[PDB]
Amino acid sequence: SYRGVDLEKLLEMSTEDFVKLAPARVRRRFARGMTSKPAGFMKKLRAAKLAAPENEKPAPVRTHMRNMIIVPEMIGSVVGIYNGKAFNQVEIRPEMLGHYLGEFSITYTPVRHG
Amino acid sequence: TDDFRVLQAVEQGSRSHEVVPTPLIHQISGMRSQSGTNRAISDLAKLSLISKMRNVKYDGYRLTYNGIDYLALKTMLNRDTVYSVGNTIGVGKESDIYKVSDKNGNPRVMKIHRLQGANWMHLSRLAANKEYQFMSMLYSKGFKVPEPFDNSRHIVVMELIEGYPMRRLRKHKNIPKLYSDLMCFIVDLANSGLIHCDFNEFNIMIKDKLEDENDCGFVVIDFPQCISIQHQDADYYFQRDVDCIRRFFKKKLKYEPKPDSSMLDTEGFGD
Amino acid sequence: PEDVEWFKSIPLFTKSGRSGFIKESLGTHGYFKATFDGKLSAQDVVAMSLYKRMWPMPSLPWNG
Amino acid sequence: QCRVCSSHTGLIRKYGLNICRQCFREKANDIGFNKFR
Amino acid sequence: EEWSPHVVYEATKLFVSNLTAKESQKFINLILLERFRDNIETSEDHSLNYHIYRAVKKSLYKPSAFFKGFLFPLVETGCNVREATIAGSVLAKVSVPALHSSAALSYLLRLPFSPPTTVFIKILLDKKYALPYQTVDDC
RNA sequence: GGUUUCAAGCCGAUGGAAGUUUGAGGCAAUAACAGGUCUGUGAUGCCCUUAGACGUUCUGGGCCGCACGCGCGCUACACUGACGGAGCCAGCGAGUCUAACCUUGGCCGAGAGGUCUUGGUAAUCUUGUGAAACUCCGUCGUGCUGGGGAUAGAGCAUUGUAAUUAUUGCUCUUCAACGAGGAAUUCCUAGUAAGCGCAAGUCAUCAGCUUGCGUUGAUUACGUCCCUGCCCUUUGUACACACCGC
RNA sequence: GGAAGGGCACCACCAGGAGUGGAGCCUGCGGCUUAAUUUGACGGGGAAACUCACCAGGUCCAGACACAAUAAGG
Repeated sequence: SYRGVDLEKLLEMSTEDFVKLAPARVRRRFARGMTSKPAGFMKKLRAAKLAAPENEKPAPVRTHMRNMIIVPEMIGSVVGIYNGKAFNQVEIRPEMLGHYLGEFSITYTPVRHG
Repeated sequence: TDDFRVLQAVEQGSRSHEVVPTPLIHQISGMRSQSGTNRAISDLAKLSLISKMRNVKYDGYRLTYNGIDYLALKTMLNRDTVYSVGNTIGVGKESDIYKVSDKNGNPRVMKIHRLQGANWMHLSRLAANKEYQFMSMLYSKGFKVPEPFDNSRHIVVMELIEGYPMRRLRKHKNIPKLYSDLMCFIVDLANSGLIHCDFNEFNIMIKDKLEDENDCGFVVIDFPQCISIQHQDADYYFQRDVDCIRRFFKKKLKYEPKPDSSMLDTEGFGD
Repeated sequence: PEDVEWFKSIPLFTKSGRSGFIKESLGTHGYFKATFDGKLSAQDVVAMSLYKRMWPMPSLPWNG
Repeated sequence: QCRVCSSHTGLIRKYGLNICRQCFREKANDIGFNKFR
Repeated sequence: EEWSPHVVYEATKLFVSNLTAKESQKFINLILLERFRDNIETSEDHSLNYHIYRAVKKSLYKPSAFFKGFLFPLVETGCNVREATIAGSVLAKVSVPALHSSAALSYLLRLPFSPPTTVFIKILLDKKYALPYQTVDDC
């Protein structure tokens, strides 16, 4: 549940209704605007979702736009997020809504002292 | 071997006179031609290992702090010591403390001393020798203290010890025995004939072995503050040690003494 | 770049005889950033020398 | 950003005149801020 | 004259690769020449940026437009030596048809003498094209 | 009036706005700077002459990462104090055009903020910048407390295309070390220190960054070369390079 | 010449005042780590883009003139 809402009811929501259920950061992000190129990226994303076999994982789509709000349109896709060097493929969950894509890809090696 | 031997020779070409001219470093080395001596002195000067003092009609060569420690490293190549150099933990007043390692791979501690022309070097040498002999006296009496490896003329190389100061130590379980320890150890100091006036929180270092066997020790580093009991002001020095222990154990460990602490007149029937 | 990295102990000599030592490979194409003696022009050769141990070879009689 | 002689080092970025402190003391005798006290 | 040299470069590519020989003559003579002389004239070291150099390079694709628009009133307005080196490297790098190079040399030999004009004539003599005999007689 | 060959001068006191050269800084001539370039000119010397990116881009991560060391600052360890009210005291600045600067006022919102305008290109409006510290009265009652505010959670707004490793602002909650601090270290003689905030540059948003401004306003010297050094000199001198053991 | 004598200074001492080093945190350097933690000894070096000088990649655009071929049905 994102606001106490069932999952499949969330899935078929538009972007703007998810802004109607969003926190202040997501609302003010979408209220200023969005670039035209992620629309074609979402068309490629849904085409690769249409290239998915039944009862399995979809085609992983590689992504650079780390600042994009995970809208419930993209729940279930296997996405390889680019950390600055490499792509990391994670299945988008309903637990991942409202987040940037940058929150799910570590961009550096850990520092080991002791 | 050979270049280090000739650098040892011009090290031995320092304990002859004052600020050494060019032909003495030519001839004390006793090398073949102008090549080896002049290109070696230029390699010294470009690495700031030597300097030129041109006092009228008189060239001379001024050794700074740089071009000494190699020889000490050579002196420590002789005595099985350090191979790799450099990790800064603590820049003190009369020494600079580094974390180093041997050929064997164990990390050690390199205290270089910087206390020119002869006197900076020589007083660093006297400081290193004096601290090495004081460390020898403490380990010969049996004081728990870091074990010295060597004193490479003015750079003291010793062991590393896994400890952390008492300011970040909340408490232990055996607090009254720790108070009896930090009373009886100053009693042992007065029985040595000395009083370490800076017996503060940052001095006392505790190694921590286990939590069941309780077989641990202590490390006390108060070297330019130890004062013999015969001096003018040792009474309240001893009392400052005792009372800093007591005020720390009242403030931090919340422990008050049930036995009365030792005075100087108590410890006058000691050593 | 590993050519520059793993070979650091071997000293740099310039073809003009100027010594030096590497810092690292500035480029990933092995273009490297080095500290030298002096103000070189772009005309000299930064160089290293590596040595293979050679061994003598047999002999046989020769009857004309 | 230095828009005069590509001299970003020490811009005086105040008021958009944008001269470096080297060339600001070159052109110091053209504006009028001079030595009084 | 308030554009960037990237904008002048792209607009010169657009307005030489599309406009005709007289039209890009007017473009280069009005817009490129005055912005050119104001970039070099109003500067204290009297040099030029790299993208105006690329603009003058791309302006030579129609050679009638280049020589009738750029070079011919510039030397009559005062040509200095950075303009000489930059537009001579322009005049050297792009392959020009021989007739308008010949008309350019016939122009530049007639001018009041200047070492910039000497650099331009030196670049036009680095071509060794099939010159008409009038261009040879002007030499 | 002392002191001084009773000279150029110094010191104590009186009158004086000002009596230590009333105090600070810029200015030359002579004797050192390869000190830092000019995108300079010269059939200059010289590795290539270009598949190199040196030029361009376009994305996403950095420049912030953490056993630790060297250092400066902010905030505290409270009752000469924190909270709740009231009084409401300055000055230096700074402000918009062929743009969105400084904003007064009025309504909405707990606030952040938002709306609607208006004034000022400026000793005019912001502005009397009703700043902070301060003054008074109540709550607290010495209890890591009602001192502290680090850390963390939740949302809400603002600038920015993009706020994620939170730009920042607002609300509630979570309330850590820290009971005047070692070896050692810095600066300083009157509106100076110290405490305080404000303004201007960094400013698309914020300072704990730098500079000027004003409010309140100590203690204690006005002595010294004893430490720290810095010089200035005087000259005992080079053993003018000697012997050796080694 | 390692003689002694003066300045004359709170980057020196005495009379002190505020302090730092003690706690937490901001910020600069070193070290470690990395793919890069760009680079100097405040660099007007305040800071997601730029500034960026560093990485993971993806790319344009090179190279003049001469000269042998190739031609407007290409």
